[PDB]
Amino acid sequence: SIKVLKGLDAVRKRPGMYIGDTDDGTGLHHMVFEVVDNAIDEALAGHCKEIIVTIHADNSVSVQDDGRGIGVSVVNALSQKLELVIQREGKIHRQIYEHGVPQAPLAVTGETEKTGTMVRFWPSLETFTNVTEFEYEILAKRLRELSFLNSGVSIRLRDKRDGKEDHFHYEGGIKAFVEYLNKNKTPIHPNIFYFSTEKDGIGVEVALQWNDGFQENIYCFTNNIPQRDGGTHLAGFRAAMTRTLNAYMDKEGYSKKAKVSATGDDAREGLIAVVSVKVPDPKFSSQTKDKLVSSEVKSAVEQQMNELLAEYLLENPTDAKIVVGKIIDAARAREAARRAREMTRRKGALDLAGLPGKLADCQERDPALSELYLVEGDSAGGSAKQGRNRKNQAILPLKGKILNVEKARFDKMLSSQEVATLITALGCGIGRDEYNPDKLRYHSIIIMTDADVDGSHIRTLLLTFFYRQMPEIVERGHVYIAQPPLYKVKKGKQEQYIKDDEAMDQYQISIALDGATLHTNASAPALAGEALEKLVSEYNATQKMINRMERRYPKAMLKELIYQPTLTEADLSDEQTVTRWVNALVSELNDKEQHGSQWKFDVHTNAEQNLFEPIVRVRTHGVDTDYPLDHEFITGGEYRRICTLGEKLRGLLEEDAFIERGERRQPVASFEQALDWLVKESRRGLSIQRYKGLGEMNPEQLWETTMDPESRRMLRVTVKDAIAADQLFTTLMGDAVEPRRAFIEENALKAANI
Amino acid sequence: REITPVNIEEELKSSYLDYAMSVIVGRALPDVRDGLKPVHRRVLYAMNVLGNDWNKAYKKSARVVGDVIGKYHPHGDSAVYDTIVRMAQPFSLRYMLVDGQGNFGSIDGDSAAAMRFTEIRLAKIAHELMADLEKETVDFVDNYDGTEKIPDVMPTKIPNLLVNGSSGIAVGMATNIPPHNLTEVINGCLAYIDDEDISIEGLMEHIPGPDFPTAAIINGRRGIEEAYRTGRGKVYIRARAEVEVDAKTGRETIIVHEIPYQVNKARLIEKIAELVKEKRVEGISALRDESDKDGMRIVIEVKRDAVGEVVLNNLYSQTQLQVSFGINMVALHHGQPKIMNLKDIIAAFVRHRREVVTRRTIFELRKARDRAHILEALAVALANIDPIIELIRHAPTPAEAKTALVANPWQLGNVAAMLERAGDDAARPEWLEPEFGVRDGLYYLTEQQAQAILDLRLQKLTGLEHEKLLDEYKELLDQIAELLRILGSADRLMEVIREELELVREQFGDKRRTEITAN
DNA sequence: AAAAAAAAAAAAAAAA
DNA sequence: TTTTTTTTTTTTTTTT
Repeated sequence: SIKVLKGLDAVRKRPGMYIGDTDDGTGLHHMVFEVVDNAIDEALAGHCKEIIVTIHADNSVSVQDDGRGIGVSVVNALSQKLELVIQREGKIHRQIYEHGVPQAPLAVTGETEKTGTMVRFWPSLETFTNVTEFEYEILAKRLRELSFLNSGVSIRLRDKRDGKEDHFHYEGGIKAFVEYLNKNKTPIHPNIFYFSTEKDGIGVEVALQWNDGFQENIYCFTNNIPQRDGGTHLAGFRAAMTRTLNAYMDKEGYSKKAKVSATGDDAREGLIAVVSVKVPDPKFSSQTKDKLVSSEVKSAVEQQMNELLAEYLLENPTDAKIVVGKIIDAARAREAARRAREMTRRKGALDLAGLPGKLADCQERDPALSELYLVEGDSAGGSAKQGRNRKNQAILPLKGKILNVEKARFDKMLSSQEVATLITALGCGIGRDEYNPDKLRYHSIIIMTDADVDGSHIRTLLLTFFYRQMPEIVERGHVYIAQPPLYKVKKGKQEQYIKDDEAMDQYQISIALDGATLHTNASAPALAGEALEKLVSEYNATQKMINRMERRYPKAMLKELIYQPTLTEADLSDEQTVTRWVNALVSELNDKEQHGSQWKFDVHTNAEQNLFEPIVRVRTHGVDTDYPLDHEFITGGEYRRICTLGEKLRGLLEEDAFIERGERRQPVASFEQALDWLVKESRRGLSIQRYKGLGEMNPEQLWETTMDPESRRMLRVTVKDAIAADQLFTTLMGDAVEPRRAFIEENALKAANI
Repeated sequence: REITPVNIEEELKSSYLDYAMSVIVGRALPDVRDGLKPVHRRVLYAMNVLGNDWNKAYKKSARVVGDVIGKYHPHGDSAVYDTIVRMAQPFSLRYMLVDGQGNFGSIDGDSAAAMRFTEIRLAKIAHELMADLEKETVDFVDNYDGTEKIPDVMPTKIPNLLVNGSSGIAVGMATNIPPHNLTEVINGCLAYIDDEDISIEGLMEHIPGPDFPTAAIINGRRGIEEAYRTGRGKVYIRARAEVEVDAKTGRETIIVHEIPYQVNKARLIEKIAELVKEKRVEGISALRDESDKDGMRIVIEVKRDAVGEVVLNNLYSQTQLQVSFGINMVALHHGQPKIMNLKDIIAAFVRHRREVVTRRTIFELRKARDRAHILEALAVALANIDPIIELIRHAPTPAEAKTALVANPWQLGNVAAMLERAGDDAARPEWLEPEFGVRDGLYYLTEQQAQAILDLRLQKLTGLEHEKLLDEYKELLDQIAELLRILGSADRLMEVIREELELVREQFGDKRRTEITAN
């Protein structure tokens, strides 16, 4: 009994950590959606059929249920009252709470049997501020979305203060969702594609309808949780739609009549779609759940769409004709948007056209429908040539690092590497007299170097060549940069490609917070995932700052300053307060010292500012040094970050605090121990595969990542300012070393500083 | 989006800064403490892990290169082998860190044999370059895959940066440090320990100048003084040449006994031939190389109508018998490049040894306290062996036996009473809570101690093993006292450091090769 | 005098 | 068996 009150007080001390931002009124709606989510979780088991939510005039929200009838709960701790009535086992029982404190035996009898629990919770005005009432629009929108996703589930809503009403009951479900989305717009064909097939436990539901708006709007959900950034379901949906429509145009010969090849963003143009998925164990990129990264979901959506969209197109010739006409019109507009050009001879088996032996050329004779991939070597060349599209994509493998044309003379450009590059592009860049960029053979030149340091250097050298020798090609936007991944990381079924080490760090944090629950008290609910994620992000930011500050001060002292009370400027005036503060700091440092360091304090009385600043002596490795915490440090901004994190982490862990990762459990005494345990448990089944260039990637892996136009992630090189680009190229790549050294040292100091 | 525009300025800046910082931190410059680049550090760590001890049999160079590339170094073979080749050959390094078998090249310009032919083994000095690595004396950084760990820096005992020198090129910076004599460098370190406010004049008295592996002559000393004060200076290295005069006839021959540093003998002979053919240098009748594997001997026969001294001076001025060695002492200090003079390098090395010895003593003290805890458990168990075997027999499983042993407090025997109270405090591990241990003549075992008692074999019940445990406990108490004495006094730390440096000077002492002259 | 060009030391990228 | 680049100091050619 006493344990319950401790949990209620733990929740009520930091209500923002559990329910969310209480200032702007998100917490109240989160409480309402918590109760309604409990009701809908009851309803998913084929028991409930009606959820009458209400908004009384007394600023109270009832969530009635007609279902089956049913620690410390977050919802009843914040609210100042409950009215719990459960009409179970033939007798009505009633319970009353007040700030989570029950006042009843929790057992009453009444007439009529019925089923379901109705819970009227009264939000406390103390915890929440600036938003007392409930916005009808937010609840109406979310409840209608839940009604669409959970088909065959009545969800009433009755605003009693106004007398409004709603009755969301759509047996169609996703088709009703698409109709609701398209009711304001003009759909271009009458029928709506739809399936709800389930396979391997991944229930998949999709719908489609095109309109005249030429706007893309694809919504995706996973267990009734929207994904702002899409995910694997979105990728599989796009891939299957593009494949099916391209195959349909190829079979029926629509494209040959128009003499234009449709691509992605033409099929998706003017599209409305909803993609609802139900994974039993979903995996997300973060605790916000804005992106699904579950590897098993792409294949299921791809297979089901590939079958059923083609099956729909076969049985609906008129709607297929209308959609294909729209896609042809979009492709014609895209073709008309292009610059004038001429056909070019391509290297082939019958005719080599006087092109290099290492060029694996494509079949498309038209530039603006062809690509050139400039790769780093012959092994990367083989890996790229094995996996590509022979129609569009050509490869020209280089040989390691190329000449620095900034340092090299014009006549020094007689190397086999640069001549081979000039022959394939056919700009005739040598001489600066025959240089005609209109005869460029590819209007997409892709610098697909390796994903490492020397790959970056070779990319810089190629950019120097293209900016200095072929400046108009860069201006017209023909130069692109691929972004192949450096790491592949696997945990059993899960797989992900990671580009940078910063992305690796973010992914490691994401696994560490995956399925992790942190309990500040033994009898208390776990923290919210987003709150713990924000705590860990701020903690890592401060740790990076402290590592940057490692030379000026010891890391142990700065880490201990997080948990100590703050020291304002007014504290510096008093001799006694600074002495007590620094004495407590040094005693805490001495107590937790695992090495030979010995901490001592002193106070230097400044006669100018009339202050008493503290000093922290330390004797590490036999070397004695003093670290005065001057007036600059107290208001230096670094100490402000330390103090903010300290204010967040003063009392988030009582004596009996612990963390869990599902089955596993661990008591903790500090946030460091919890973070270390979570990271250690995260890296158990982990396996990182670093790619030392594209020769280690399989052709299928290289195709899936950064050759497929569906899953490509490119960058157009552009020149914002000519003068700044010229100055930067001359400084970084010229002959003189002193400006280069100054630039490197300045950027090092900038990185060390803010 | 599939396609997102990026400015050419931002892309170039980010890519080139990533490359420059990567080269500067990792590959180009050395670390001031251990004087090794990451490739050298990873090669030595891989050889130590394989067990390429100086007294063990050789191993093929291909195995070492494959081990380094597969585990630690992600930057491709045929450069790791070049590093091993340079470390294995005596004309490059003043003190070789690798003991090689086969053809590793020569000053004549012959290239080393391929990776499949040579064999590789650590030098004896490389073991002192990696002393007490297992006692957590240095921080271990993760592998590129995260599957293993590599030392961040080696716990060296030799000042490798000053001793073997270095030479490398970064994007902005470029280091060029000459090698020195180990005895003189250790004497400078000892003088610094004696007086840390020692002047560079005193460090120059102890360290007159560099000592190249190829014995030679250094003309000036202003360059050495400028290098050791500012970190930069120009030194002129001369060849040992004598105009030997024939007694019978007046004809003379110029015999070059020794050659400057990083000078190829074949290219020198070729350049002298080019100068003679073009008639830029007169007086030379013939040119030969008579190196009989007993040093070297480049014979240059002077004509009758030539003084010979003038010919030798002209060869010094024009040919590569004089080379300017530009000292540029750039090294990583606290993970950033910095131009460092002699006293900075010596101070950094002494700080490194301070840290290494302190961490080693902490590790040894923790180990000794843990073993003393276990030995207390074993002694108390053998004092009360009969009720313990009876309890273990009565219990059904080892877990219930452990719980029973932890629950029951145990009487101290006479031998255990005399043993434990003689130790007194300063033997319990720090992590141990005050509930456990001796409390009013009754031991309170932990879970770990009960597990150790369950793991006790019947061999330990013999009479000799109890005396062995008593003796080991006394030895561990004495070791704990000595370790606490080292960790308490700052002067004893320097006593240990000075003794180690003197032993290193004694074991690997060597004589000067190059001569510093006045001109 | 001047100014540019070439070669050479050691870690890296590439192949033939 | 063999060869091409990046990168920074320092010298030697050679050419004016």
